[PDB]
Amino acid sequence: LPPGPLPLPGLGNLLHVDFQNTPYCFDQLRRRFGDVFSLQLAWTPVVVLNGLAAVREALVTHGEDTADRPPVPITQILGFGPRSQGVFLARYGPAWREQRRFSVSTLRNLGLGKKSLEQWVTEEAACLCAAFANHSGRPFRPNGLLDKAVSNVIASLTCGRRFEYDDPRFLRLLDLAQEGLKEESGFLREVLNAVPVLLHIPALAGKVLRFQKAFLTQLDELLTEHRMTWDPAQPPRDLTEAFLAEMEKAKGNPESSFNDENLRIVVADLFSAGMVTTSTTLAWGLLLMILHPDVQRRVQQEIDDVIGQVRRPEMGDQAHMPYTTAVIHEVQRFGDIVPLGVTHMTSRDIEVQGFRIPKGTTLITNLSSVLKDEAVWEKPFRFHPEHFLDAQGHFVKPEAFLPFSAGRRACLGEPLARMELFLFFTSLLQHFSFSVPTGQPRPSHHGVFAFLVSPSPYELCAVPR
Amino acid sequence: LPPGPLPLPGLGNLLHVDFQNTPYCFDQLRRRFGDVFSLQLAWTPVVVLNGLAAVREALVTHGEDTADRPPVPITQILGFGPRSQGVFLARYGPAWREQRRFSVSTLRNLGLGKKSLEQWVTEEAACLCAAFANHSGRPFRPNGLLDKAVSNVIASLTCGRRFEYDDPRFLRLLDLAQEGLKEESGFLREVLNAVPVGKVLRFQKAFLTQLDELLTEHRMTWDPAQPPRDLTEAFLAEMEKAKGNPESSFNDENLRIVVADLFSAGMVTTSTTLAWGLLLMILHPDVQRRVQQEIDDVIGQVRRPEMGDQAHMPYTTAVIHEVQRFGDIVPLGVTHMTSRDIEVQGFRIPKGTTLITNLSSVLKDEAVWEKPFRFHPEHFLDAQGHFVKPEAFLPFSAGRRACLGEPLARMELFLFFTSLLQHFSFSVPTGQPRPSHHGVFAFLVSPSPYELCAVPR
Ligand code: HEM
Ligand code: HEM
Ligand SMILES: CC1(C)SCCN(S(=O)(=O)c2ccc(Oc3ccncc3)cc2)[C@H]1C(=O)NO
Ligand SMILES: CC1(C)SCCN(S(=O)(=O)c2ccc(Oc3ccncc3)cc2)[C@H]1C(=O)NO
Ligand code: NI
Repeated sequence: LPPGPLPLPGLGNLLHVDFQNTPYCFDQLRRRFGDVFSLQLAWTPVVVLNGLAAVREALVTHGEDTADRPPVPITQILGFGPRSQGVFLARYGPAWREQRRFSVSTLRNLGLGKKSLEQWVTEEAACLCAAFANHSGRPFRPNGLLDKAVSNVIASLTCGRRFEYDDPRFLRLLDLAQEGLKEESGFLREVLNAVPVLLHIPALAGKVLRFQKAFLTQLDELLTEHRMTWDPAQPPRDLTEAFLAEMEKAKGNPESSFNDENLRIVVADLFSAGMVTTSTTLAWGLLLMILHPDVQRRVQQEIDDVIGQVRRPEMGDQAHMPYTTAVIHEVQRFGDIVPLGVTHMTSRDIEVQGFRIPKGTTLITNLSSVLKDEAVWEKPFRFHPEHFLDAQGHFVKPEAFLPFSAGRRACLGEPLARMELFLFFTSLLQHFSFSVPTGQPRPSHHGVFAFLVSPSPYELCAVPR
Repeated sequence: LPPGPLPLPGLGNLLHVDFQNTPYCFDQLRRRFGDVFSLQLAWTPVVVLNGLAAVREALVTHGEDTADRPPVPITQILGFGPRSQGVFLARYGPAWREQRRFSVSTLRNLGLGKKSLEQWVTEEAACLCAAFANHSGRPFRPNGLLDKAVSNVIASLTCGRRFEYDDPRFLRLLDLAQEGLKEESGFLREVLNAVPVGKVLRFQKAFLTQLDELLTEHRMTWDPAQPPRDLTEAFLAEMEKAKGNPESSFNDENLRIVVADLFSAGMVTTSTTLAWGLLLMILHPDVQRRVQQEIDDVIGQVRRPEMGDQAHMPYTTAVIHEVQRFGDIVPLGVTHMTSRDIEVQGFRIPKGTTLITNLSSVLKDEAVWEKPFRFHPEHFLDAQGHFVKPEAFLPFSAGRRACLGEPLARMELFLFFTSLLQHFSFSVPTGQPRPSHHGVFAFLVSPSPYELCAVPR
């Protein structure tokens, strides 16, 4: 029994909400109805969850009943079916359990811990440092490079190799990724996911997700290319391989989720994901570093103390670096990359902050409202690294810190992300000092929304130390 | 008190449920609200019933309160009135009782048992085998032939004659039937229907008027000084008597509808199942082989099949039953309506609520069959290997409204099916991709187009 806008007939609230700037409308509504309001976009019932309490209660307290995902019809066009749901949007069930366990364990096994992947990231972090350096003096937009660098890490783990920063196929992938991402929000997608005006209306059904489809077919190419060379006798060296060997081990039953339709989706899930997240965060990192050179200096120091200005950073350093760690965690809290997170759905009736949400209710965990809950952080809306430091000056991670959400569905890439961030971030400041272009206006801290929110375009100066 | 979408004043939920692919939206909804949800398509209240329990409960347990049918306005266009509702869509009442009892009894007497119809089917089964064979080597689409063959059985029992596979009028009838069938679905149907407002059933009308023609010539060849030779005659003999009785359903307007109900029905169902049968046999030659053997054991490769053989044939019987379960031809069955308030799986359904028995969810209930979405003949076999029919096997639904053609269908299937595999071995065309097992939805769901090779044994 949560309050609500009470939408007009037919389209419901489909119109009362601005889908090109959702974060905004949801706050304007949490202002009228507050924390736990509800809207009915078309036939679909919804319940937006604001503030730490309402989020932790649904995702953790009643986690066993909110681990499902609401069905997303318009994904038929990408080849999603019961026989293949990948992970990201797979419904709570065994096909999802299987792929979730495969993902977490396989990545871990591919060296996601110490010595291996950790140095695969420093190898790649080098190639990035150089590309940066190769732009001596002249200011520029780092977004693109970071994106390539980070994507090369997820490529290593999934496709078995890295790509040259000049490779056209690589850059096409990156572009399609950023464009398919944008198609994850927007009025169009919403309306087709409500009114079946998409069945036999190619004009509509075609244009939507035109990039997501274009992105997936670029991968199928990479996969078939990749699968052609797969030699069973060699233990798997990348996710694709590990998956194919499972498709073999599970030749037995047609019930297994290890099959050709799933392979592209699971691989696409992880590839795309590790390709447009950390990267965006690293853009927020660098921006906030030129917008706050004072904090950049402090971190740049801690690096020289423990790590030194000559040897590459190692995960084992984070332990001895409380400031670099708090800055990074703050970059994430303030960066607030996935505002409304990822839609969940109730498996049975639940109660949150008093109201009672019925089964089949789409849940929208507004992680921004947690990442910046007024009743939690000292200075919520300002960049305050001391948010992760106690009196003695030792790093401390607060509960409200949920950039990866929580529950059975919590981001399964957190491990990779933590490592990527710390290694690329420090390796960058270790060998660099960034600042705003000498004669340019101070860059905006406002972010652009497209499901994921990145730092409004900006340039910076990269000079060596 | 069943869970379900928010009902908006507007035009109700009637605006957001894919009617060109309904089986899909109802499962995407049973995934959100589960097994017993409800929608309000316009003014009308509806309650979809998923899974064996909810179905058996409404149709069997509270059968006395769910045997009616919701009114379907759009059918005024076809000549449906209280004086004539046929059977299929007839509202629970005397008019329906009379027609239903006439139907099952009359058909039974027209030989629907043994020796007679049974060999009228073998006779036609032959004509079929031939047309197949006359396509030596060259692969082809069996859909059309099967349709004509099975249609000739329903024609025999109701129009008293069979049709040449080349007859124009016959072929016209078949086409209209498959086109009118398509009209029993869609968006514009739900709309005009849930909002009575105009050239809509152009093909169902077209179908019925082709029959009126056939009905007219029939009265002419009918010799009333002889025991009924077929259904239509039997109906006219009933009418004659009903002269001067305003309460009888045996009247001119009902004659065409009753006849059309049975004719079109036995013309687009069994046929579709037989297409499912042949498909799953080229997609599973391994099972085709085993049945083809049981055939040569009991029946032999030369004498025509007889119903009396099903008893001694556990495998062919289980394959056929599984072809039906998996075939899953009438997914959402036929809408029923509550006569009074009842309760299903806890919730309370009000009087006047249209019921949608999702027979697919029964035919493929996760809590009943071993391997629900795979072709598993062993689904009707115990340890010993003797055929056994499970409760959840409800392709004909259940209750006072259960398909009144089940007897004819059982026979048609067994005899056409076995006679086909007996004198044939089907396979996918030598150099073509493996056929899809996904079916196309249009009220009834048929096997996505496909070709097969028919070579003799
Ligand atoms: C700093 C970077 C990242 C952030 C902030 C982020 C955060 C999130 C969040 C908030 C969710 C939704 C959780 C929910 O449904 O409640 C999610 C989903 C998930 N993330 Fe990430 N993510 C990042 C990195 C990545 C990376 C690098 C990968 C890939 C290896 C990835 C893999 C996934 C997957 C597969 C899911 C779906 C999990 C499931 O449904 O079970 N993410 N992420
Ligand atoms: C492949 C074979 C067939 C299948 C799967 C099938 C199935 C069904 C189903 C599911 C119903 C609706 C039951 C309900 O009220 O809930 C129905 C009813 C009906 N069927 Fe069939 N059918 C088939 C064969 C036939 C044949 C061969 C005839 C023709 C004599 C026919 C005549 C009827 C009639 C007249 C009804 C309406 C019965 C009533 O309202 O009392 N069906 N059928
Ligand atoms: C495999 C697909 C191409 S299928 C079509 C849509 N996308 S996408 O590239 O637009 C995308 C990328 C990231 C995302 O959000 C995430 C994921 C992980 N961590 C944090 C945020 C959502 C959607 C891919 C997808 O489903 N990925 O999950
Ligand atoms: C008499 C009518 C011409 S009135 C207009 C529509 N049709 S039709 O040819 O399109 C048709 C055929 C089969 C069907 O479904 C069945 C029947 C029996 N068993 C399982 C499924 C539904 C609709 C005729 C009709 O109502 N027949 O019942
Ligand atoms: Ni006659």
